[PDB]
Amino acid sequence: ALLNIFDIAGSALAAQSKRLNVAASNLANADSVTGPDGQPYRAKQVVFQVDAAATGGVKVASVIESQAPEKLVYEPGNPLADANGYVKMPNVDVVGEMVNTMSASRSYQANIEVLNTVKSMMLKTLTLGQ
Amino acid sequence: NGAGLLYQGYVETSNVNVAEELVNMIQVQRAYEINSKAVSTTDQMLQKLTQL
Amino acid sequence: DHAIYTAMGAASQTLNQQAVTASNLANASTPGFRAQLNALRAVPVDGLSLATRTLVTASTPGADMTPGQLDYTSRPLDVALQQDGWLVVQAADGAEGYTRNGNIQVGPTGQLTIQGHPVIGEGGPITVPEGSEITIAADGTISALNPGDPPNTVAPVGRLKLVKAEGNEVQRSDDGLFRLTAEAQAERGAVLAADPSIRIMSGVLEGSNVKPVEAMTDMIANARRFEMQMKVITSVDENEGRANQLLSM
Amino acid sequence: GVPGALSNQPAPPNEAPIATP
Amino acid sequence: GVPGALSNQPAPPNEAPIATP
Amino acid sequence: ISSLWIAKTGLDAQQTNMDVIANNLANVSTNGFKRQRAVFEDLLYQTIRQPGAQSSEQTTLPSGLQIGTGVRPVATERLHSQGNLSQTNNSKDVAIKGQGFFQ
Amino acid sequence: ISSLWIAKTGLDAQQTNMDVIANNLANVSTNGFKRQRAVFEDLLYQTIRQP
Repeated sequence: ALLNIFDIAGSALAAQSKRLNVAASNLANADSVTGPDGQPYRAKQVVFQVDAAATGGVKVASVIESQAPEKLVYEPGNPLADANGYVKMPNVDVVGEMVNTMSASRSYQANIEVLNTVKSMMLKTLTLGQ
Repeated sequence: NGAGLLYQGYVETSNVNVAEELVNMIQVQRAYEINSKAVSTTDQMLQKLTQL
Repeated sequence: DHAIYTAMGAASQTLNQQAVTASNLANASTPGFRAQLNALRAVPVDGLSLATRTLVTASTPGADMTPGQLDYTSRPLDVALQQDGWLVVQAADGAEGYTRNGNIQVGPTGQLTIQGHPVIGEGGPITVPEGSEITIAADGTISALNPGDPPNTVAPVGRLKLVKAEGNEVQRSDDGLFRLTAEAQAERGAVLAADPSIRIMSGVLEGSNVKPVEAMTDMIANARRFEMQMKVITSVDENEGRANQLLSM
Repeated sequence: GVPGALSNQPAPPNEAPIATP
Repeated sequence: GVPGALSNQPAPPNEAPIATP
Repeated sequence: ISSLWIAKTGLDAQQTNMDVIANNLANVSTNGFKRQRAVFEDLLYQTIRQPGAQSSEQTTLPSGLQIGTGVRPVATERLHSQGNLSQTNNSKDVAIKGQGFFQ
Repeated sequence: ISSLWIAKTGLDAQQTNMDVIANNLANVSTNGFKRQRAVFEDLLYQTIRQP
């Protein structure tokens, strides 16, 4: 339709923003513990999928918790300590989150450049309708 | 059948030598810094491409 | 108008070369690793008029067989080769490959093996007694001593097979195990023959031959080249866009 | 023929090989 | 349903409980 | 870009190696402790262009290329060597020679 | 990446020398003990061919 380009770019921007927000939240909760109701904090990731309308935009179905084992730290003085006196610290890969943020920023800038070019082309298109 | 002997009153200490650990630490730090520079230069390349 | 294609091809090949350099730098501590050399290659387009467009495609020669440095671990079954020695081990597909990763291990059933793959010697893979302590000679002899047994019963139980490849005729396979090139294997047989002029050293292990100065210089050069190509791209694009208005009235 | 002129025979295809045999 | 679509009713208000009630 | 996801693996391998070194240094006084040593492996290589003709009455270098994939920590071995003996004079301490473990 | 491992090997050799010296000094009164001395030797030399 020559106008689904805007939809594709907007979906890409929204997905990149979601992924960046997830990475930022993980970085903020890198060294947290004992969230609500006492359950240990676990990191989360996002999964990108394409919308087969062929070629289509990107979407994020749901946020998936990481299955990597939590860090078990010996500290009996914490009420969260089990019979072995261990507390469950969250699994956060700082380098992984930095790389994810870098990738999200680069994809966002590429998509905004594509939007700029297509907007210029579409503005120039209407000059022939007179 | 290949079993060892027992000495009473003696305890076997850890078989850790610290010189190798320190050298490995130095090498690990240097490799980490060089990989960080690789990440930085690739990010710079991507930024310059996106600023087209 | 097509200079944009040459510039973008140069940029893409610069990115490929950067990826190769990053791969070499990442595994700078794996034992017995060989660096991946790379150099840009020119391909000229031509015919019937003014041959000016010459494209660039990155390429990687075999490797640099400069021996890695040796560190002393005092482990009885660590082997370090000569200038251009190799240990031959059968691969996953059943064919034989060459390596320099001297970190030998012994399984629960007396099976000697480098990481993943068993080691071959006289005949098939060599096997040692069930729990015998192993000592490696300077020429490839595997002496075994059964625990508890008095020391005067050390017995040779096999021999490593060592080959000699100079380096210009070996190419890295898809799993990191080197193999002879087509002409080299044609002129020297499918399977190499053991030679005595190769000596090993027990207790020391070989690292990797990656040159940090070379890596940094390549990174700087690639960065500058990619930025220059990007500037050429944007200049050509702006020129074409400005010139596109001639068709108007 | 000189560049930019007219001709009666099509130009030969462009190959640009990586390495000659 | 899908974010960014059109709905006839507002979403419930957001809250971030520090501790569970 | 593959460079980022390769350097990420490099950083992860370096971090795990540093963790192993720190663990070895932490229990420098633990009785009967065997030191750790981490060994890595390079991932499988990805080929793009096969090499062409060679030694065709010319001295050209090969033309093929193949990009790497990164490094992964493949194994961690404990050096089951013999340690020193510390005298404690306690009547209920046992030091074992050779190889063996108490069940 | 070049002199680090060489110096590590040198430190290891000196540590072994110190260990054998300490063992010799420890049993200065043990009856029938024999003094021990270690012998060193350099590792493999790499070669760089000239054009």
